Amino acid sequence: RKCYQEFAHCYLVKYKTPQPWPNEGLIADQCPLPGLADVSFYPYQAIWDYYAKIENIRPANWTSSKLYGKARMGSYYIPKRLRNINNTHILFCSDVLYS
Amino acid sequence: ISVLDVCSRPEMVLLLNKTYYTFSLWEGDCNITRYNVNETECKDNDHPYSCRLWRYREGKEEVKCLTSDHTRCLYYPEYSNPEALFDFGFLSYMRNFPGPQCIESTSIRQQDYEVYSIYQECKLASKTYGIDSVLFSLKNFLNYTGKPVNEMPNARAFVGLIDPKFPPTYPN
Repeated sequence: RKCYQEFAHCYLVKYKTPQPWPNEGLIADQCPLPGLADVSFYPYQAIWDYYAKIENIRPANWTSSKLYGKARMGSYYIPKRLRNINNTHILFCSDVLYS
Repeated sequence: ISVLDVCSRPEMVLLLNKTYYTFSLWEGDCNITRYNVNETECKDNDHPYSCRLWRYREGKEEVKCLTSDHTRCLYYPEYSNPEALFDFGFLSYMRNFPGPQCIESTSIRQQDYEVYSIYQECKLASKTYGIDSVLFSLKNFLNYTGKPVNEMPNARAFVGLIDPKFPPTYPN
């Protein structure tokens, strides 16, 4: 009872050689986008936290390498914290991967 | 792991997927151009997006503004949106209308991993040690980064650890 109530779905996976994400900007449009309305027709997706929304007001000397990196405009940009070279183990407690 | 999962639980696909199968629908990629969409691979409906593309090429990154103030200035995207809509690729994924699409492969990870279950360790190590001590130490191990994994939502609960010790030593 105690072990199940605490750590029922907790697992730890371990590589053989540490290998992080090589790419900087993810290009994948399998699911819709918010558009401009606050309450979009589609439910709030988990990829919209990385969305590169189109901006209107920017200085003349603005560049696309300041914060969006090499990713194409309107694509999804991920931070460096998810691709550390020293990441060797992964821990997760969820049940969205069962058979 | 299915294709759609990458935008429902992005962290697990980013941290666990071995092959990067990116889905390209924009114009320019995979050797598809506006002047050869018909002759390259739908041969010949009832939908405006049949054999149609999503993101078009209008030019390059340019900034033009001569307004009174220099702060609020107009901007030109380098990959223009001819419709500014949001439900093109999602409907294209359901195979309802034809159109260009290209899947690209990129290997990142090999060397098949090893999986350990924390619950099994909790069950097995509790037959020889005080179960309260085991529970406390395992909870401390789960809080290695200072953020409890159980606290973070079920959908997106994935953390990376730099050579943690498993299992930790327990007090006498």
